[PDB]
Amino acid sequence: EADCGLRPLFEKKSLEDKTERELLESYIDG
Amino acid sequence: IVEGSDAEIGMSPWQVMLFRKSPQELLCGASLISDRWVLTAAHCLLYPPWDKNFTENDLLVRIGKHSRTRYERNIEKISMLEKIYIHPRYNWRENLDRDIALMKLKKPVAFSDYIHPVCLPDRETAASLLQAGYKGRVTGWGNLKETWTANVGKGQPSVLQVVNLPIVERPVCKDSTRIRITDNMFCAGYKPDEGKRGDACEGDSGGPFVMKSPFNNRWYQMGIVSWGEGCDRDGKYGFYTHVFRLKKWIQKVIDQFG
Ligand SMILES: N=C(N)NCCC[C@@H]1NC(=O)Cc2cccn2C(=O)CN(Cc2ccco2)Cc2ccccc2CSC[C@@H](C(N)=O)NC1=O
Ligand SMILES: *[C@@H]1O[C@H](CO)[C@@H](O)[C@H](O)[C@H]1NC(C)=O
Ligand code: NA
Repeated sequence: EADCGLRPLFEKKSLEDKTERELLESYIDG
Repeated sequence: IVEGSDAEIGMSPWQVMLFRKSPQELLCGASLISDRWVLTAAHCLLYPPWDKNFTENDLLVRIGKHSRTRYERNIEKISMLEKIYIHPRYNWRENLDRDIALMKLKKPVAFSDYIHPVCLPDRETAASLLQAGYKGRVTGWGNLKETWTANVGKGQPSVLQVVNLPIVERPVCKDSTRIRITDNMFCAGYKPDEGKRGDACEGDSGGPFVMKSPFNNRWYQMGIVSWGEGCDRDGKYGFYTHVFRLKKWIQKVIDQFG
C-alpha cells in the first residue's frame, strides 16, 4: 500500500543487501 | 537466471511462484503488488503457439519462498486465484506487445518478513530511473543456462537467483532482433564488449525487473520478464514489459474489480 517496496529484513532494519550498491553505482558513475 | 547468484533470505519479499495445479508444475515468476494482487506476464497464462491457456482454477501461487523445491513451513504461503486478467491488446502473434496480466488472490495474503509488496512507479520514478546504462534487478527460479547438460540437466537452482543488468539503448535493442519491438517493452543486458554477462532464462518468465529509487529508498517494479532469443547470448538482450506504460490498464482493473 503506502508501505510498498521497503523490505522487512533490509530497509526496515537499516541493512543493505550484497549487491544493491551496484545499482546505485550505475545511477552515478559515467 | 544465468550468471546470477544466490539471493539472501528476504531480499525479494515480493517474489511469487506461479504453479499449474495438476499436474503440479512450476510455470513462471510473478510479483506481489498488494495484499490481493499479483502481476505476471500474459504469455504465462495464454500462449497459443505452445498450447498454453490457463484460467483461474488451473493455477496457484506460492509466496515467501526461498528454496525452489523444499517446503518452507511458517514462511511460505499458498493461495488460489479468484480471477485472471490478460491485457485486451496482448499480441502473442507478432511481438508479445502488452505482455502483462493481473491475478487476484481469492483470499488476501498476510504480510510478514518474507512477504511484502513492491511499488509500481509513478511518471517521475520511471522517467528518472529508466535510462540506458542504469541497472535493474531480475530474480527468479528459472534455468541457470540455455542448453541442457548432464550436471542437473539445463541447470536448475536450489535457491532464488538474482542478477543485476543495465538497461540498454533502444537502437541497440532494436538492432538486436528481427522482431518489431514497441514502446511497451524495453531490453536489458550487457553488450558483448562489456565483459560482464547475465540474463533471465526459461522459467523466469513473468517475474519482476526491479529498481531501488535513490529518492525514497523504495524498490519499484519497472519490468516483467517477457521474451528473448535463448539466454545470455552475445549481442542478444532480454525484453521486459514496460510496467509504467501499462499502469493505467493496471489501475483500471484493480479499481473495477477490487
Ligand atoms: N533471455 C530472456 N530474458 N528471456 C528468454 C528466455 C528463453 C526464451 N524463451 C521465451 O522467450 C519463451 C516464450 C514465452 C512466450 C514467448 N516465448 C518465445 O520464445 C517467443 N519467441 C518468438 C517471439 C519473440 C517475440 C514474440 O515472440 C522468442 C524469440 C524471438 C526471436 C527469435 C527467436 C525466438 C525464440 S528463441 C527459442 C525459444 C524456445 N524454443 O524456447 N525461446 C527462448 O529461448
Ligand atoms: C481458453 O480457454 C477458454 C475455456 O476455458 C476459452 O473460452 C478460450 O477461448 C480459450 N482461448 C483460446 C483457445 O485462445
Ligand atoms: Na546477451
